[PDB]
Amino acid sequence: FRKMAFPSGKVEGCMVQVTCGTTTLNGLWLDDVVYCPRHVICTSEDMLNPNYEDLLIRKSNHNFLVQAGNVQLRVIGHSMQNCVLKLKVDTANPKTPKYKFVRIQPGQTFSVLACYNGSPSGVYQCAMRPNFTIKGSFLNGSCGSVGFNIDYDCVSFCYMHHMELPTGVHAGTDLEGNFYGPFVDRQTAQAAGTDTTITVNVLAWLYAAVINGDRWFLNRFTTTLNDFNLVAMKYNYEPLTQDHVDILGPLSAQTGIAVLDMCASLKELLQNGMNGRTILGSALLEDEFTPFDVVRQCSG
Amino acid sequence: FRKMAFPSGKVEGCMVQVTCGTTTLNGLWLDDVVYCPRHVICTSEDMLNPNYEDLLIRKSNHNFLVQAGNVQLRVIGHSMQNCVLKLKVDTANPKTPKYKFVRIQPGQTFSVLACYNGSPSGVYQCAMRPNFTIKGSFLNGSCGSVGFNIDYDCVSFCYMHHMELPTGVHAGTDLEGNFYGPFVDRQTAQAAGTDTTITVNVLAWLYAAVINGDRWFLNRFTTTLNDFNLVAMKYNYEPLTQDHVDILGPLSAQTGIAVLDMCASLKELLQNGMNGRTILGSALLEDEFTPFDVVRQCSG
Ligand SMILES: *[C@H](O)[C@H](C[C@@H]1CCNC1=O)NC(=O)[C@H](CC(C)C)NC(=O)OCc1ccccc1
Ligand SMILES: *[C@H](O)[C@H](C[C@@H]1CCNC1=O)NC(=O)[C@H](CC(C)C)NC(=O)OCc1ccccc1
Repeated sequence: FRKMAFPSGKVEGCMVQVTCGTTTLNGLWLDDVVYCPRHVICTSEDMLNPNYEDLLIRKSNHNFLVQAGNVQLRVIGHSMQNCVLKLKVDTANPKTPKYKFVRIQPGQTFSVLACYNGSPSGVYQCAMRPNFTIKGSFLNGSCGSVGFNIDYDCVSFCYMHHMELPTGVHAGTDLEGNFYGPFVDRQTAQAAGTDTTITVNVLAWLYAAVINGDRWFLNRFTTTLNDFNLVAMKYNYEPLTQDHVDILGPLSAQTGIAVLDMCASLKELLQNGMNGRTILGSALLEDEFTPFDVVRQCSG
Repeated sequence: FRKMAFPSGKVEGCMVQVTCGTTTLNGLWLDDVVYCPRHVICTSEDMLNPNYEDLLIRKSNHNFLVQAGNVQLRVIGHSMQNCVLKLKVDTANPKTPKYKFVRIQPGQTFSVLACYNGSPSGVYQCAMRPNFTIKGSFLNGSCGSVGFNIDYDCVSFCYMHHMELPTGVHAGTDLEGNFYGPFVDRQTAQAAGTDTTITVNVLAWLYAAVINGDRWFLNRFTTTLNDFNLVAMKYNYEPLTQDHVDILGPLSAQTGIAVLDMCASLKELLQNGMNGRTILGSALLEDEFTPFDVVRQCSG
């Protein structure tokens, strides 16, 4: 059972290089609009305490160098929407896929196409942590790299990368420029909340495990929703609602294991640990597979 | 530190659907040639003990239904090269990337574009095990899905998926149709050798860990190449040669840690275990990152 990313093809043909002064980073070219982090306009000094309006006013269209591979793009318009810069260009992207912009909830997953100088380097699947960070692989220049889900032919862009934190975790925005979490595009010490495990994702993965013939963690015991949540809250697991239980229904019915019997299996792993054993070749409990990711991988 | 796959775009535009009788699977459309597993010609009954020459002789070009998205392709020629079928078609693939065919060594890594009915569903990074299997996510119809590395603009195709084994691991061929390992495209119980850990990959990942600020596993001790190998062979680790040490040189010089000091760190993890601790958020020792994968991710 592999952590699979979406095919990156449709997104690869939207990645452009954006330079403003010294600073270079990645932009997303959809229709006649390039989207990038607004901090492209900042010098290393500005990043400490920037007035973005004031900094942006000193910039004209011709200050923005947007390159797609070997072709230069002329900017005919620029605006700031929250923490993203929208550069209007002359040429609509011929490779623009059917797309929308979505703001995802904590615990949902997406594919990141990690880019450097408008050029894709690699793809991976990650989860939006309950504390609105991501544990990712982002070097300097990776900024403007985007997160996406693909439904049929439609790319849903959910994330654009802005910054790494002292923790080494990553913060960024939706494609409207609203940060996930309490974070600002400013170089100051910024605390992410205490992170919690995505309980509904872990259960989904225990169902994935059953389906793939790993059943050892299954026990005789059962439990209640309340009695479980009091174990969850102890072990910094996100509490389980009836919505979470209803979302797991397909997997419960597929394997013939009631959600609350699986919950009881989990308690004994949380209380007793793993005992040196593994589940789908993993010594830890995996929470970066949604119930939807598990069903889509198990049915293809 | 994420397990990153290559961007799949260039490979996505080469995936076609191939049907012969009832059996449907994926093909790779490069120039005027489609490549697929030869077992596309087998009925469920034939797969038990097939005479491929005899089965192929009963088939003519017009028996092979090759579809690319919504466009049908006429076959003007068919041949068997080892375990792959080469279908010559009228139309050269317009989306054919610069490509070559390579046979990789055990312990090397590649990206798999998992496909169903000629349509890409997802991408992941895996290693060719020392026993020439891969631990992958392949449902029925996934056959013909390909493994690849990307150097600059050049796709190097190394693997095509043929079969799952009783173990639940996966076997397949190079693009010339030669199986990795002792496996045959036949539905019989087939034993993979005892698998070993890719020692040079694990060391590369301990260097990745140091670079990313996780240094706890580092010890005062050192060791010798022989004294280490006698611990390696005990713990089913592939023995370490001077070639392996020379390949780790860049990472040794980058972090200022001699290979043999890292080897000594590893012994104490093999002998004492992990102690409930983690390294780059993993409770096990990771062997699916090559020294090349580590340097490319750490320099972008
Ligand atoms: C944008 O390219 C860059 C991405 C960083 C670089 C290291 N890892 C990343 O994810 N982001 C920034 O330069 C960003 C700028 C602020 C105005 C938001 N600051 C940032 O990431 O925090 C400082 C930092 C720099 C280098 C390593 C770790 C943290
Ligand atoms: C090709 O589409 C298919 C891929 C298998 C199906 C389950 N997981 C896979 O990787 N391969 C076969 O059907 C193959 C045919 C032989 C002639 C090589 N046999 C195979 O994979 O072994 C039997 C098997 C079937 C279903 C589940 C597990 C093993």
